[PDB]
Amino acid sequence: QRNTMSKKELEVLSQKLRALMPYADSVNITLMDDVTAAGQAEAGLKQQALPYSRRNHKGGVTFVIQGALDDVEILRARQFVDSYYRTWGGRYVQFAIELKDDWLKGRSFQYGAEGYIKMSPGHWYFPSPL
Amino acid sequence: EDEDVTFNDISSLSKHVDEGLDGYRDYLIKYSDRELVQFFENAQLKRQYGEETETVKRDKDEIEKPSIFALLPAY
Repeated sequence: QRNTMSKKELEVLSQKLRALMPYADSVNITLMDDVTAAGQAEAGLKQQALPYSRRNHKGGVTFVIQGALDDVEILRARQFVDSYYRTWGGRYVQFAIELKDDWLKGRSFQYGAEGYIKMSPGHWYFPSPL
Repeated sequence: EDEDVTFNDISSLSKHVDEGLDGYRDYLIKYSDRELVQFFENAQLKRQYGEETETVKRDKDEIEKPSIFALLPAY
């Protein structure tokens, strides 16, 4: 999708790569589908039962895996990620893995459009829409 | 003793009597230890309104005319 090149241009590109790699006899250019890439990523996370969120941009997809994770989850995650990366590279899909504690450190709050935090009984904080 | 007309009705009389004692509350407060005054005040709030009522920790304080029964043993 993202490349609009003519066959002649592709041939020229091929020849220049061949000039950069003096040990290679020829370079074969193959066109792949982005939807396929993104799909295999998301299906792999579901196949591993990991919790995640997905975000889409003009030119990339970010899967954010964050929170309190078990040792088993961390192991499975790092194994899968290392496998996928070796196949597609880090140029289109990114994985962000972050350990988080409790979101608000264990204190009561209202999460509406007018949410707020109870610092202590008798103490309101109103920092931001939660 | 002051003979000038000053009160008319129950709320004005109770305020007139209360106002007459501030000359002595100011004395007790001026020599009592702030920490003890705070202890005896909090421990009365937790009797009346229940111990779950927020412990005040008035660490920077204007102690809001504390009750004399709480103020006297601190002195």
